[PDB]
Amino acid sequence: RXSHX
Amino acid sequence: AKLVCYFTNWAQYRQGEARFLPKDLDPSLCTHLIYAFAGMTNHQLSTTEWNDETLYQEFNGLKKMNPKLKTLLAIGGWNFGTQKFTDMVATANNRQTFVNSAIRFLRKYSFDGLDLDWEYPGSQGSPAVDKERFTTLVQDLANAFQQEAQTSGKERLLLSAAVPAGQTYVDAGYEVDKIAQNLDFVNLMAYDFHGSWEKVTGHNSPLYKRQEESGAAASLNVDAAVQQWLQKGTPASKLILGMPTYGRSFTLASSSDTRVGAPATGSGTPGPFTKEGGMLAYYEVCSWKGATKQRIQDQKVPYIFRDNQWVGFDDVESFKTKVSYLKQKGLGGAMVWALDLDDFAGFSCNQGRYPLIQTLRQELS
Repeated sequence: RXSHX
Repeated sequence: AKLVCYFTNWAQYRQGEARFLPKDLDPSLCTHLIYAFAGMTNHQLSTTEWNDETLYQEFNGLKKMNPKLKTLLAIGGWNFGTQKFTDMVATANNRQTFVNSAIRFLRKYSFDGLDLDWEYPGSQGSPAVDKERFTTLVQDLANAFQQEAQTSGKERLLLSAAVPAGQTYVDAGYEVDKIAQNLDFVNLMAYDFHGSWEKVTGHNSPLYKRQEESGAAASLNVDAAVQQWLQKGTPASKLILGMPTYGRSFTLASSSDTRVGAPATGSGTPGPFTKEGGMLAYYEVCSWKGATKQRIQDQKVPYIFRDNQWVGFDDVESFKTKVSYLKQKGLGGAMVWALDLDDFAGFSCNQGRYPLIQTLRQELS
């Protein structure tokens, strides 16, 4: 969330 | 040593100087470039952006400037979810469909390998059986890649995976010893340890635990994650330590308490360019004015606050510290998310081009 996730 | 760098195909939509395209990639900066993200349609690898086919060509075209460079295509990510992975790994027929579509896709666009970014087998909706079916998928791919290299005479396609650091995720979906034998390298996501989903501030990527932390909390740090993956069977040379070129933000419950672990009310204000509450690119934090930066002594990483905003991020010093750490443990290299979050064009931090990733390159070398 927000990047890699 | 490897320096694995993630490229993202949606950074091309950022405004002004934050826009990132293949032309903005330094061909000689990293040893491996991974393209995030590809998707899946009817169990077959597929594009996710309208111009991916063109971007793929430019991306792999970087190898004309640096022939030693290796590229991989990553499938998955958070938004992709888990259902398509679960359905695809459910049957041998579906797995074959995927495996054969992956070989064709990678060879067609000139990628040197596949990176698996399922978030995550066994979690986020994925059932327990997916822990072992993920192992089967990895074996199926390794088998197929080995076979294709043999029948075609071409260099064997590489297979890697972006894996979680959190013990809970690792236990629920990864037979580490088994999959490690079949992966060329493991991209350990040694970050996202803390985020605005939590009610108190915490650092995105601390190297060690805070002295006052105990229990499960004491394992939410890089050292614990590395120890975990090594203890469970990952060859040191295959363990690539992830590094974040971004930080995670929080809005404080009170400007009077700006400590690590202080009460938070939710995500920090979205960045002007990244526009995603809860995170900020390094270039959005490196030049904060009227702010206060402090280093977390035990964790060897910094945080910065201003009014009711608090952000834990990584800087040149923490990246240097982490590379010293990975070298001491004899790890295979560093991995980084992501190229477009570092100050790639050197427009914000007054530290030149790619200040963070260049630090990784210089320190590794």
